Amino acid sequence: MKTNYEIRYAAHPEDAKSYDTTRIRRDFLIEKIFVPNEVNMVYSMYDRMVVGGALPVGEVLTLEAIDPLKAPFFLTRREMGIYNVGGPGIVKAGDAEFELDYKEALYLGSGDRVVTFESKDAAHPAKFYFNSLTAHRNYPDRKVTKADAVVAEMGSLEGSNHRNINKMLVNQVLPTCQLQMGMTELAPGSVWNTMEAYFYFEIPEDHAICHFMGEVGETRHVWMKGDQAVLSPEWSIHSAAATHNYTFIWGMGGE
Amino acid sequence: MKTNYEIRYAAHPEDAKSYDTTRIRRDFLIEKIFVPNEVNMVYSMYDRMVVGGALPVGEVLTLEAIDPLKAPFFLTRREMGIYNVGGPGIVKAGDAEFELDYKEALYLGSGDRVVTFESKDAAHPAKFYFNSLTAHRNYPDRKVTKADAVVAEMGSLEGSNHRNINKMLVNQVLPTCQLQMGMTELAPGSVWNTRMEAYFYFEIPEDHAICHFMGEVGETRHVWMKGDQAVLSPEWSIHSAAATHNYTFIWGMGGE
Repeated sequence: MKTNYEIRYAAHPEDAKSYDTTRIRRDFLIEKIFVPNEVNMVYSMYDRMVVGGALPVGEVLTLEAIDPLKAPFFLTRREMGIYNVGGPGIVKAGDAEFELDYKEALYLGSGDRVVTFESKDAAHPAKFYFNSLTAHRNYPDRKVTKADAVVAEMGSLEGSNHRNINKMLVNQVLPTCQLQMGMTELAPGSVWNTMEAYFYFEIPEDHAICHFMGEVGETRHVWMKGDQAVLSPEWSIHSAAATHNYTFIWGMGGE
Repeated sequence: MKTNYEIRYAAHPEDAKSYDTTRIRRDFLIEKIFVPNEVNMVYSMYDRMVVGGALPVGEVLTLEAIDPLKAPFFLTRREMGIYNVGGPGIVKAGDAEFELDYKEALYLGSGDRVVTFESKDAAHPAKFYFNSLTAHRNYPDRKVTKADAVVAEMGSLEGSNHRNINKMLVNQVLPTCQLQMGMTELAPGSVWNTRMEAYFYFEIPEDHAICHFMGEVGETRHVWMKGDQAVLSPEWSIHSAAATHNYTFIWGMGGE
C-alpha cells in the first residue's frame, strides 16, 4: 500500500500558448495512474478536481486523506465517481459494499467513511479510475452501469467518429453536488471524438491518441497511451484522434 | 494570365520548436494553389522544390521562368511532375502535347521548352498541381496513369488508414534525376495518411479538414488544412496526417 499525489496549478490561456511539448506533458498529461498496490492522484487547481487510479494486486488499498484535503477522511466533504476498467473488483465505503466489473461505475457521497479498493482475483486485477470534487452536502451512493445510462449515438463511418455516449453519473440519472461523469465508446474504424478530465482505454498498447487542447486558432496537442488521463481547462478545446478506436471516460465539475 | 511566386526559406528544428500557429501556417502551409488564370508557385529552400498550381479558365497559361530560376526557361535545368486534379486538360511542352484527365500525371524532363496549361472546357476547368526539382540531365517525358502505377494496398479499417498507394512518377516506372511523386487514396472511413516532402490534399468535402502533423519526434505540432492546399515537410519533420473525412493526397520528394 502506498499513496502518491501531486498538486498541479491552473494556467492562463495567454501563457499556455507558449508551452513546449515537455511543459504540456508535465502540466496536463497524467501518465502514472495504475501501479500495483498504489493509489496515484493528481490534485488539480482547476476546480480542485482529484484525478486518480488504484490497482489492487493481492492487497486491499485504502483511499487516504491526502494533505491538501485538510480532512480526516477523503470523502469528509467530497464526492467521487469511480469506474472499473480492469478485472472484477469490490469498493467498500463504511459498511456499504459494491461489486464493480469492467466498465461499471459508482458514485460515493460525502461522509466520514473509510473507502477501500480490492480485486476479486490478483491475476485479473481491478483498475479503478476516479474523479473527485468538493461536496458541501451528502447525496446517496449509487452503482451505475451502461444499463442505467442515457445513451446517445453520434457520428458516422464517413467522419470516422461513430460512437455511443453513455451518460452515467449525470444529473438525469442521480443527484450529485457538482461531479458529472460518463463513458464514450468509438465504433471499430472510428478514431475521432468530435474543466474536464479525459481518460482513454480499451486501445491496444502499440496505438496512440492525439488529444487536442488550446484555444481555437492556436491549437496544440499531446500524444497519449491507453490508461492515461489528461486535464482539459475551461478555456481549452478537447478533441481527440487516435490511431485505433478506443473508449474514454469524461468527468467535470464547477459551473 | 498572371504568375505569382514567393521564396520560402528553410528552418532549423531548434528554431521551429518556438514557432506559434501563425508562423507555422505562414512558412509551411500553401493555401492558395488554384486561382482562375493564375499560376501560383512556392520556391522552397528545402531542396529547391517548386510547388505550384495552374487553373486555366478560358485562357492558355504559360509556365514562366521566375527570377529565382535564373534561366531562360522554367525547365532549362529542371524536371517536373504534373497531376491534373480537375476536369480534362492539355499540357504542351515544346511540340509535345499531352492530354491529362482527372488523377493522371505527367513527367517533363529538362530542356529549353515552353510549357503551357489549358482546359478543354472552361466550365469544367483543369487543375494542374506540380512539383519541380533541379535536373542535371534530360530524361524522356512520360504520361503515367493509375493503370501504369506500381500499386500497393496498405492499412486497414481498424487503423482508419486503409489506402492504395499509387507509385506513379517513381524509379520503378521511369527514370528521373531526383523527383519522385505518387498519389495515395484513402478508403471511406479511413483518415490517416501513414527527406523533404510536399503533400497536397484533395477529393475531400469543403466542410472537412486535414490535421497535418509536423515537427521532430517528441516535439510535434500540427497545421489545419483544407482541400486543394499543400504543405512542406522538412527532412527533420514527421509527416503523418489525420483528416475528418477520407481524401486523396499527392506526395513529391527529391534529395538523397
